[PDB]
Amino acid sequence: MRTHSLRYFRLGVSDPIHGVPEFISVGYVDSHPITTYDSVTRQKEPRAPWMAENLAPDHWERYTQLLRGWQQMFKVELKRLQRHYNHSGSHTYQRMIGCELLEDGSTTGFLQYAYDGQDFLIFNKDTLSWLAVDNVAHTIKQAWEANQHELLYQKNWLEEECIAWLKRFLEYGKDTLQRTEPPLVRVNRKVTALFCKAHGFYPPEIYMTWMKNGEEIVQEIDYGDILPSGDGTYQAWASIELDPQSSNLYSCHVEHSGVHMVLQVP
Amino acid sequence: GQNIDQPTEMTATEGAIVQINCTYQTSGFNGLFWYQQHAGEAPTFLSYNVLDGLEEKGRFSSFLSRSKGYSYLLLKELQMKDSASYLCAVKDSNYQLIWGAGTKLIIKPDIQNPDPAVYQLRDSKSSDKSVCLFTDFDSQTNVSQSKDSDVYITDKCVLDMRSMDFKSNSAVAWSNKSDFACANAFNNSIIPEDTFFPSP
Amino acid sequence: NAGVTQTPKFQVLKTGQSMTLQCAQDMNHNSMYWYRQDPGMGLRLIYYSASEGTTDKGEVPNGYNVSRLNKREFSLRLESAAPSQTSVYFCASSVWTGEGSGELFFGEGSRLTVLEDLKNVFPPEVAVFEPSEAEISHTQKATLVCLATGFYPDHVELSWWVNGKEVHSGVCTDPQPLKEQPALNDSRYALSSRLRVSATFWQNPRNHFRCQVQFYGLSENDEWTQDRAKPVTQIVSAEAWGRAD
Amino acid sequence: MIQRTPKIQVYSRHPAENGKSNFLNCYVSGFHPSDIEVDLLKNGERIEKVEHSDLSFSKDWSFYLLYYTEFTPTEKDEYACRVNHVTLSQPKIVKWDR
Ligand code: NA
Repeated sequence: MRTHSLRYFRLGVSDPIHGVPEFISVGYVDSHPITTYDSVTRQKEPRAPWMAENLAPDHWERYTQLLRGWQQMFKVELKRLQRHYNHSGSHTYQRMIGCELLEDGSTTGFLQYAYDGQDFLIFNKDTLSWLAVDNVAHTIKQAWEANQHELLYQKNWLEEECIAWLKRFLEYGKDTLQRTEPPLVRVNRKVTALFCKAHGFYPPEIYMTWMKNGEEIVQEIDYGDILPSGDGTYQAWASIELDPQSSNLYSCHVEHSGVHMVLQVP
Repeated sequence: GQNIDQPTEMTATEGAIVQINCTYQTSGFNGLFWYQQHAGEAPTFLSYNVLDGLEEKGRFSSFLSRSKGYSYLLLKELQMKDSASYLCAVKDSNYQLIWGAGTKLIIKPDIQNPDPAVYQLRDSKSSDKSVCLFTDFDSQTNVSQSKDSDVYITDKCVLDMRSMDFKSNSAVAWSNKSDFACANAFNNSIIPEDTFFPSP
Repeated sequence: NAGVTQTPKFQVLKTGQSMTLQCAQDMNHNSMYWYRQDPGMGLRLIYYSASEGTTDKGEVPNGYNVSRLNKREFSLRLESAAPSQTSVYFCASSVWTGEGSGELFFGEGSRLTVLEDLKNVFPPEVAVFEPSEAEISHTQKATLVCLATGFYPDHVELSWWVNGKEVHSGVCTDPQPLKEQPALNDSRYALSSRLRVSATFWQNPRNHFRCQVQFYGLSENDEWTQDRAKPVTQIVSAEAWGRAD
Repeated sequence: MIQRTPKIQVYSRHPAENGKSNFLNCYVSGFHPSDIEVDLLKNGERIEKVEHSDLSFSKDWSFYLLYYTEFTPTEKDEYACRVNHVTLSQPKIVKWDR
């Protein structure tokens, strides 16, 4: 199949405004949220129907208990960081863990943390070590690496457990995750630029580009973002500016899910 | 569904090497623990393995093969104090511990100078029991339970006289029957040929 | 400090009686567990508490309830004791749960026996037997034997005291008690222990030996209706003096 | 502390055609921290029945959201998205341009 990824996020806020949760945890398969938990509901809930239909209530009961424990642990870790940064006010602590099963069968795994939305600690499961960005992170790094068993544990989880969960979730939601809706592609003009617009496609992974007389023009092209249309499909665009003094053969190229497409502007 | 298996009991000799096996079938794997539990006491943590290979820690080493679903706890240079139950436990995909029933490790002491004998202890004025002591035999000797309902025979027990650096096996038999005699108390056991029976 | 502290160490219960097992940990741990250990099977989780302020059922929650009173304490409640709840109960704690490689720290354990009727609870009869003169002359050592017999349930602690101080060197006590009638299901128990000393130590006439058995039985609130004495928690002992003879 | 200002993009679910029912989207992404207020506007007035996705997380630690409402585009009606954030001294309005 195509490349797929599973990743879990945590967010902790030290002094949140009234109502806003102190802790939020969301999991994703590719772009799809699958799980959610926060300090307000204190329940772990599915965020995809195919997760709700395939995981029995004892699963959500168990992970509700785990997330309540991890919520308290995250609060303690954020308290430690902010005191050691000597920081006042509200600050954020984030975590991301997960893995990719690539098309060719190889795998990747990652685990990292952020403070105030910037890299803080990054795990290297091949050297079994943490990369620290400053001296507050360095202190944490020393503590986490003194426990060699915890490093081995995370390496095993990234390389074995994460990949096995992902394969399981891929089967559950295969009607969603493994489908293909090809893009509808058009070109129009909007001093003057050609816009190549695609929409109605899934998966969101798409490559659009312009070529001039057969050569690519990377430095001259404006790339739009891949945006959700709201119905489970996506849209994207790419524009290029027209030479008013000399004609050229411009063509839009779109690659999506193994099919290549060319729109030559006449 | 989820299953862990280890032998019920193992017997080895003092100073030898023993390898305690643990196989597991689980949905997911987040590590394997070994715990030691002395009789009547709490389990205490021994080792943890989550990747493949062999970890050393004093006289104990623990091995793990994730593909075979197999671990062993290796005890070298066995001492009497290693007599305990050894519990293996596996953390599954939801971080829940599945526990083995445990392996009871029995250690036979190395008796330097066997002197097997059956002694009659002195009567107590406060008891109608006659008491016999089978003692100082080599560790290969087994003590059978009594086959007479009014005769009671305990299993063998290893005592250590620390000051004299001396170990000995012993078993006790008693009864209040009139025809009870230490010459015949351990008749249902296979006892050494040279067992000393002092005169009545 | 102390680690994991659970109480009581032993308890006899009548069917239908209530009981609370206490457990405290002073290691600043977040996760606490209640296990039961039964012969021939692995530890089974009853209830657990991943962190302060949350609890959930384990593998065998029926007949039990728990309360995570605070970060330190996690109590186990038997509201209506049943014979199947006769077991050894262990409380444990860990720093976190789901933090991968963290191990469990166990308490000393609580031995529970639930009986339909208390009329088969008996304290031990305890007697000491002095060394054989044949042993002394043949080995230059002297083995005393202590016999605690006829007790039920198996809630006993045996110790030797030489000249007023408890001793451990030269002592072997049966690791498991003997069923006096192995067929009967509620058979009374027997337990033996030896203390071996040098002949010279035994032949000192001012050396005093005592075997003592702490029995955990009934308490003030347990109703007693039998003709014999109420089998309360008590210490039963027997003594012997050295023989210069 | 590096605070990151929202990127705001307003667009229709389908290529818009006057008189044909559609969905107006406001996708707000790349901001940090996570507190944010978003409104859809019709001729300057706030639209009452407006939906939005749950707060979402990007691997560069920023956040994103999709606000949307059903609508029928006409020649006369101008649509906009108005966003406020800690990085914005005053709300930023972005007009729907088709
Ligand atoms: Na219950």
